[PDB]
Amino acid sequence: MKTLSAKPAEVQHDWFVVDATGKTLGRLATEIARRLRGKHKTSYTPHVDTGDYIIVINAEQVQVTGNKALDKKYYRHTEFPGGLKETNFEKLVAHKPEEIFERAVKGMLPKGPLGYAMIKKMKVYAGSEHPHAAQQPQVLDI
Amino acid sequence: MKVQASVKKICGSCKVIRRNGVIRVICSAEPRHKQRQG
Amino acid sequence: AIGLVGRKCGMTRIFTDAGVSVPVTVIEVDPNRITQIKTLETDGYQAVQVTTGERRESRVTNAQKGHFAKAGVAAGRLVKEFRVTEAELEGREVGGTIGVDLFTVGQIVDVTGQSKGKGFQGGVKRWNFRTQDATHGNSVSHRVLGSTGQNQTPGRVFKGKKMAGHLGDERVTVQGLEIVSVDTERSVLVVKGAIPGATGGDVIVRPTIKA
RNA sequence: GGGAAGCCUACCUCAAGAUAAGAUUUCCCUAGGACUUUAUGUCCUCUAAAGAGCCGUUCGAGACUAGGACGUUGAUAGGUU
RNA sequence: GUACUCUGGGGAUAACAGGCUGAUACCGCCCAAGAGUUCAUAUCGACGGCGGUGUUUGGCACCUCGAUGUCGGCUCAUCUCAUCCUGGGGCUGAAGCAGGUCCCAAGGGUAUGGCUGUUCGCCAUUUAAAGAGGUACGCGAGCUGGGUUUAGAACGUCGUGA
RNA sequence: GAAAACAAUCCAGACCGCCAGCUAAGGCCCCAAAAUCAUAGUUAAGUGGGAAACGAUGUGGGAAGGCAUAGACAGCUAUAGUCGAGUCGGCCUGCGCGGAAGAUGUAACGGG
Ligand SMILES: CN(C)[C@@H]1C(=O)C(C(N)=O)=C(O)[C@@]2(O)C(=O)C3=C(O)c4c(O)c(NC(=O)CN5CCCC5)cc(F)c4C[C@H]3C[C@@H]12
Ligand SMILES: CN(C)[C@@H]1C(=O)C(C(N)=O)=C(O)[C@@]2(O)C(=O)C3=C(O)c4c(O)c(NC(=O)CN5CCCC5)cc(F)c4C[C@H]3C[C@@H]12
Ligand SMILES: [Mg+2]
Ligand SMILES: [Mg+2]
Ligand SMILES: [Mg+2]
Ligand SMILES: [Mg+2]
Ligand SMILES: [Mg+2]
Ligand SMILES: [Mg+2]
Ligand SMILES: [Mg+2]
Ligand SMILES: [Mg+2]
Ligand SMILES: [Mg+2]
Ligand SMILES: [Mg+2]
Ligand SMILES: [Mg+2]
Ligand SMILES: [Mg+2]
Ligand SMILES: [Mg+2]
Ligand SMILES: [Mg+2]
Ligand SMILES: [Mg+2]
Ligand SMILES: [Mg+2]
Ligand SMILES: [Mg+2]
Ligand SMILES: [Mg+2]
Ligand SMILES: [Mg+2]
Ligand SMILES: [Mg+2]
Ligand SMILES: [Mg+2]
Ligand SMILES: [Mg+2]
Ligand SMILES: [Mg+2]
Ligand SMILES: [Mg+2]
Ligand SMILES: [Zn+2]
Repeated sequence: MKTLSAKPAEVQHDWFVVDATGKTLGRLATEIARRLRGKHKTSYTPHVDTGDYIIVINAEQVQVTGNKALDKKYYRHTEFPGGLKETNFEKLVAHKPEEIFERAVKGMLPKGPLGYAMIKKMKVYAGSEHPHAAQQPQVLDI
Repeated sequence: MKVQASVKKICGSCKVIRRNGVIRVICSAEPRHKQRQG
Repeated sequence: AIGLVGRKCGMTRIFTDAGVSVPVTVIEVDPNRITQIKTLETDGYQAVQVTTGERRESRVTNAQKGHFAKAGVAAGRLVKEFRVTEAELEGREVGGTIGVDLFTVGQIVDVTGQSKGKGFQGGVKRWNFRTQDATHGNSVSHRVLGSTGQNQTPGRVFKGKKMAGHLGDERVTVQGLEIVSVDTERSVLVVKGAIPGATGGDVIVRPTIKA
């Protein structure tokens, strides 16, 4: 009919690079999730992926407020009896910052095949260097 | 140390202090006056 | 650490002057030939690759033939790596040999092997479960598992429950063994105690890491 | 700053279906025509290597599988000494 | 009268287990007259007061009566900490050796026999210790069937008798 | 439609069709439609997002008192001496803190 949905073949995916130094995790993750889902484009379609690629550098410099550095705890469960594993943000940001960003953005993306497709477009690196110079990403601040 | 919800000064050598959000009483004279809680 | 690859040859005894009988296992060692050296630059970790034994030409594929020819050593029946540090790599080069003199009498070592396979086994043998009454009205329940869980709470069987299954035929390491003899002429190591596996099996001897 | 049989490492085993499917060494394949819906396109003619499996003699491997050794350039099994 | 029993029905309505509640039960706190040779608060603590748990005896009848079949033992377990041993600490009416009380800590470990069907309980002898609880008072399409609750028979008692 | 799920709660009473508009309860950072809206304050406990008697120099705002630079309070010297301005002890009131131990798995904002 007259309201047309975006065709996946016709979608273009740009590449942006973001520095995470001295930024709040949640308020950065909201913008990251928005851009990954594609809400910023006027051709937004709920059943199609129209987002852009987002590279995150300096991930270990991400900050939290209050006492959350010591008090925010991350959990997982091995399906063995009594197998609950428990850690802290201070240790997790030192060990696997990519896990920090992955959890933060997964919590905000939809839960399904399309959400799994969208999350693959986020690239997270601890250092200030990334291996995608061939894609010529543009600087984006959010 | 006495751990108890109600903590008060016992004598003039007792002092009330706060440490990391915990209320304690420290006595210079009588060690048995040392208290923590509440 | 750098170690040796050998074959289990059997058990025997050694008599001391006082007359004490020391049980021992014999490990025959064909001297190990170095095939490749791995480094941080090329592989990201430091290891030494060795081969031992012999293999007839018809059983060596072309790829392995080229791999052996690059190091200029004869093909063996197996290839194994030892993780090493910077110091150990010194004096080691492709084409070199590790014989038997790497060890000394009285040194504590660890021995790794492949255990004998017992096939499919039950709880009594695999997990040391206790049997039920043989008499006093027991019908058909002597070596059975018994109860395997609770009631509707939790309503399932917890994962990792001990049950009947395959037993043996696994990698096993024994620590705290002592070198009783280092026969260079015969190229054998005689170690105190028992080691995993059957006669004719491949075994790995390494310096102990708990010392 | 100190600080516990407690936590993360440390010892043993498994582990890239880790779909994020990783790394290293070595080896193999280097031919022609027709057609159209112009494409890692479909057909024929010619070639099929490095290897893997089937099959056999078997095992200290094994429910069946899987796994290990060997098949005349041989000691894999039986016999014989 | 029926336990020699039978049919139509009900979870509209009891016994087991689950559910709501927490009078009762267990545990933790507030006040401090007193006991502590003098000193309330080392150890206790009168008369009174406020909470927590869902571990007891109970209340209600919400699920199951075209069926949710078990008291104890055996076998195999998993979890909580209000911690029995082991580990780290404060106070002491802590000389030392040993104790008392409180805080942190759940990694591992945490008896065999005599008697009764016993769960318990008393007893003998060990151990560093022989912890308290939840899981349909864990576990009977995994085992047993001693207690208990069909049909036989006997005693005491009750009834004229069944 | 809202309260995550949720006969008995809040809004609202479905004749049928529309890829049109305005509102109710409830909401506007993302899952997920709408303010990363504007001006003043409070909270530091993730309180918000379970909670009692009672305990406390947590932090704000009020109406009153004793003392005091002819020298107040706290420290030091043997009621006095040098320091050189605020200092003491109560009554209300907003928001916060301890009291706070359980059994498959974080499990007391639906999640981030
Ligand atoms: C079903 N809906 C309405 C709620 C809902 O939706 C949610 C949810 N998570 O969704 C739920 O919490 C609820 O269902 C629930 O069950 C609640 C409570 O327990 C409870 C409570 O117990 C007491 N305190 C007392 O009653 C003390 N007694 C009274 C006098 C002395 C003894 C006070 C109190 F405000 C509550 C709140 C309710 C809320 C309710
Ligand atoms: C946010 N989430 C966790 C809930 C949620 O989602 C909802 C909702 N409607 O959705 C809410 O009700 C809640 O936020 C909430 O606030 C509740 C309570 O009040 C409350 C309660 O008060 C008392 N008991 C007493 O208070 C009095 N006792 C007497 C002695 C001491 C205390 C007992 C009790 F179990 C509760 C339940 C909570 C539930 C909570
Ligand atoms: Mg076997
Ligand atoms: Mg038999
Ligand atoms: Mg039978
Ligand atoms: Mg039998
Ligand atoms: Mg013979
Ligand atoms: Mg009937
Ligand atoms: Mg009913
Ligand atoms: Mg009942
Ligand atoms: Mg029920
Ligand atoms: Mg009850
Ligand atoms: Mg009624
Ligand atoms: Mg039925
Ligand atoms: Mg039961
Ligand atoms: Mg059963
Ligand atoms: Mg019987
Ligand atoms: Mg009769
Ligand atoms: Mg509700
Ligand atoms: Mg709610
Ligand atoms: Mg709904
Ligand atoms: Mg109408
Ligand atoms: Mg409008
Ligand atoms: Mg939106
Ligand atoms: Mg809260
Ligand atoms: Mg409430
Ligand atoms: Zn005092």
